[PDB]
Amino acid sequence: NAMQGIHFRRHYVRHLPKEVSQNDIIKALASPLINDGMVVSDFADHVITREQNFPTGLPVEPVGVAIPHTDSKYVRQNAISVGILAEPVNFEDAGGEPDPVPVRVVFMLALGNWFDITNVLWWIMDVIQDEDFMQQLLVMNDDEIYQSIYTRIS
Amino acid sequence: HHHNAMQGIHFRRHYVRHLPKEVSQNDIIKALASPLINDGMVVSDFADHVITREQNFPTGLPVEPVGVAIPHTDSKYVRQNAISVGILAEPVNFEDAGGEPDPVPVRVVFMLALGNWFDITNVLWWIMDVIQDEDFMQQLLVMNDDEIYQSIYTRIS
Repeated sequence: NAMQGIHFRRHYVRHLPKEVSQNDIIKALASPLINDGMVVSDFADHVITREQNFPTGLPVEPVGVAIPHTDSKYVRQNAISVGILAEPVNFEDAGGEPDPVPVRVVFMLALGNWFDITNVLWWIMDVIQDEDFMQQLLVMNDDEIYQSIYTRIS
Repeated sequence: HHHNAMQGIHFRRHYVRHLPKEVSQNDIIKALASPLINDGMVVSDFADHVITREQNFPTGLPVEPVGVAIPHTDSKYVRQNAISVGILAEPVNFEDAGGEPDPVPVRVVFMLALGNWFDITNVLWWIMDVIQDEDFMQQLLVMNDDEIYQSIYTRIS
């Protein structure tokens, strides 16, 4: 059960300011995982290179989400890093639709085994479809978000 | 210039079938792998690998009222992207991908063959949309094979 084994720590949650670009976001959210040795040193650029060709924007209402990740060979330990954006930043639609997704919540995934992605996505679906959960993520502070996701993971 | 795996995926008419009541989880995986193996879309031992994955990383999804499974294995075992669909006569238990103790009573199986794991997000996003569409899913349990191919084919595009 990937969710039960995923590492999710207090310093894996952060709010990013309104200036951030998509690459800024990905880099900022990789930072904790890199420092914790969960992923390779250059993880952010592999996630960035993947995003531009295979985007990970999920058009969910009212709060758009993205789930950027890369190949399992770049992951040492399973983990999730969460960013809350001050203003929406467009990620391309994962479904191939032409209109961008105005993303406010980023779930960066670091999975050491691709057979785990099904458990993890299934779980992300449950969450991002929870309108009150997702809305509260836009008002909570880093502490509250950690406790809320941490509880949700179980 | 939008990469979109559902657009490219090969879903042919003989990649839809009903199965008889007597089938086991493994019979199902073999029955669904066959046409893909026959078409050279996957390696000859593709079914073995899907079975091996299922044992430790189950692919049952507890959607209601119609349970589903999405059996698949590593990209390295796939030559051409495809989906192979099975409609079961009676439910067959698959273990819950989410890890709950209760098995999923599956009636529809969507075998996935993806040559690049970066495409699984697009495909699973599509699948989650379909299997949570309660009326679409009820129709698959009454439609014939031609109708099902038609229905899923339209839905893919």
